[PDB]
Amino acid sequence: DIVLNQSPAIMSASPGEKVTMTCNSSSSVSYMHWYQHKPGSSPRLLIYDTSNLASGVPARFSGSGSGTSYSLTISRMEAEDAATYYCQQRSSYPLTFGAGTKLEITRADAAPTVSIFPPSSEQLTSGGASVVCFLNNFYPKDINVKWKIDGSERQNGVLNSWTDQDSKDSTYSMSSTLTLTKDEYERHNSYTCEATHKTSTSPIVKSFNRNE
Amino acid sequence: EVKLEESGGGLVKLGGSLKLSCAASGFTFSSYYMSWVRQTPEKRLELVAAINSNGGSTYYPDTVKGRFTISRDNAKNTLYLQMSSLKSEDTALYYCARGDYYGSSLYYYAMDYWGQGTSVTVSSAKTTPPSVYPLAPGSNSMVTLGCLVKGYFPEPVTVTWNSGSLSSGVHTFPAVLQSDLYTLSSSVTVPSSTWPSETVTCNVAHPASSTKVDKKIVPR
Ligand SMILES: N[C@@H](Cc1cc(I)c(Oc2cc(I)c(O)c(I)c2)c(I)c1)C(=O)O
Repeated sequence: DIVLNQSPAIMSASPGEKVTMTCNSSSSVSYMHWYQHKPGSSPRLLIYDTSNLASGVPARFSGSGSGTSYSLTISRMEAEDAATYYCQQRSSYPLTFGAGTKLEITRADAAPTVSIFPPSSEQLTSGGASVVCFLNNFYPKDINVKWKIDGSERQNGVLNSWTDQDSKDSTYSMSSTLTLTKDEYERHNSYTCEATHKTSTSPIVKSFNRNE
Repeated sequence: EVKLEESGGGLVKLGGSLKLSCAASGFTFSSYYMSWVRQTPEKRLELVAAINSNGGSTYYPDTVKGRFTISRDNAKNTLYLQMSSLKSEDTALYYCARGDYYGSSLYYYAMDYWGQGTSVTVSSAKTTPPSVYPLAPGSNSMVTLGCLVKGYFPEPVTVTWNSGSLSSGVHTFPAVLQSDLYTLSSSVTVPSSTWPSETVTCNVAHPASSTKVDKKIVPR
């Protein structure tokens, strides 16, 4: 299985901007296909045999390459070009794919709206306790969440998940869940979700007191 | 109008078997090479099987050779994948995809149309219904509420708000797997004038256990 290395793994561009991504091969290949894949639909053949556009594909897309290095270029990015792009070699069996370059849309930096939620009575009744923090509609994607209980950071038992880039406003959102035992939960008062981001000099702090 | 429509996906235990079908329309099925390609959870794409115009030749990568059998009935315009001796790493979305025209005179080994896919999970973990917990603030012109859908298996679940009436301002986050159970959350943001004065309800479904839960978000 020939290994194909796509770079960058993820990138962002403003509409109108020129975009280039690369597919480098551990071995020589004679041709390369490219596919476009958007959430909500299945892969679409974009270029075949290195540089030929598939049916329906706009001339802003072009492909080039030879030997061990191949590339895909959009002369002028449209918003509808946000997608994951995969290269595929066709010179050795099995046919193999790169891991994808996710092409995102650049928008203006946006600070997160942060909300923190205590465990439900339903969950406490069953012996567990999860504290949830939502960090909604921010840009860029990189963000850090810190959980503090009674002033001391907790790093274990935290599950985080990011949404895909929003189709309407191009922001991201992220959810963080810290799960505790009910007994440890009932032994502490102060629960804090702390967010750091390009848009804050100090952390955004949301908190609740179990005694209130 | 080319159309490829897969079926047969499901949950199977390690070493089990599944049979996938793909219904093809909009073209002369018997005139094309056909393939199965899978999207893994980490979003890698892997060819798993290919077959020529008749059922005569077939190709499998070593990773599935001897385990998977691709076939086709050109009478029924139908492609099949028999998947056996299944392994954890066969978990994926399986696409049916069309290859070369038989008499192209120049084979490209490109997949020019793909189905929407059918989902397969290979695991021995026990199917478990979710617990659905309301997320209400402890104590802005808007308020953000949530539902935590915890401890279920397998994927997927669906979440709506007010039976789909609240669509804008919703974020349903991708589930996270930990120790054979998934946790998923969903947030909804609404005018503070609408809650708690009116009801906000999350509607959760988990087909794999036939569970459906409607959880109102109660203040305090
Ligand atoms: N010795 C044989 C080996 C081979 C057979 C098949 I069947 C195959 O699967 C496909 C998939 C697509 I997609 C195509 O467009 C075509 I053509 C064949 C592949 I990979 C390799 C040969 O070299 O042909």
